[PDB]
Amino acid sequence: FMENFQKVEKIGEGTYGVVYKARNKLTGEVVALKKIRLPSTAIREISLLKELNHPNIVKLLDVIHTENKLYLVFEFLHQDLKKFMDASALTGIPLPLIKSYLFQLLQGLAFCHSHRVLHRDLKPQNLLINTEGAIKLADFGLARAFGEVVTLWYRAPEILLGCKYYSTAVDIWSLGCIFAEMVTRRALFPGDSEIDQLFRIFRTLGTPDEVVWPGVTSMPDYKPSFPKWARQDFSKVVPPLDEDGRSLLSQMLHYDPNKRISAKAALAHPFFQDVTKPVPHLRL
Ligand SMILES: Nc1nc(I)c2[nH]cnc2n1
Repeated sequence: FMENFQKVEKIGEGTYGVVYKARNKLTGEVVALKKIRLPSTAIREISLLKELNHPNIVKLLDVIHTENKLYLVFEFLHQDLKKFMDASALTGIPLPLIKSYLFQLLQGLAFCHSHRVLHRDLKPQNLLINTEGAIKLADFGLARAFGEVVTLWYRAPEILLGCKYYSTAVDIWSLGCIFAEMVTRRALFPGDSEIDQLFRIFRTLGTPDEVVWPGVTSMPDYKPSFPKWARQDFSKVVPPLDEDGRSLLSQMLHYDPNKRISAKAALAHPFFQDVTKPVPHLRL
């Protein structure tokens, strides 16, 4: 039971608490209702995100603070990208659709980053799709406002090396990992711990050094004793992605966050010359 919603049903466990599909009692509308598992600072800052509207961002409809509980109300979409890539594993997602989704996601990130809002925890479970061929990012801005098993697979290397500063580049990294996973039908870096995560990145991209990443050796959790692995070609990592897609991915996965392509620059990349917006085959 809820005093403002009916037919409340559990969708999943999210980063912050249970996620429900719910019907607004007044309007009849179906929404995603997120219970935040337990602060005044967070309420004003998340409430600012109610203004932050774009076709490729999941709309934060409301912030409800009642009975000393906090709920976030979002626009409901029928599938996430995790489920869609599982459902598409035999065939793969068609390349035009991968390109459409990556393009759209970059437009959402470019919008949020232009408004000084980061995600910091992008993952297939917070990328949501609809029947019309759109993809939208959920939960932008929540990590900065708020502070089972956490997925590390999309975490940028500076975060894993204990940098307590964030930048836009953390989201480009995450999205490049997602881009690779859509193409290969395998997670790029499926670490089960922070050091396994780090070392999976190093064994693909090479152990970073002061040449490719000035400042890295002074990172808080950098250890001079890290093994020194050589870097692999993207040609072996993401076949059969073409030269253009491999060049763009390379730029999204630079070690130094400052060298990583911006979302705005990535939209101009030659990979998107032939972008279209296809219809997905969604089984709901
Ligand atoms: N179905 C679904 N799941 C989640 I996680 C969502 N977050 C925002 N809208 C959502 N819709």
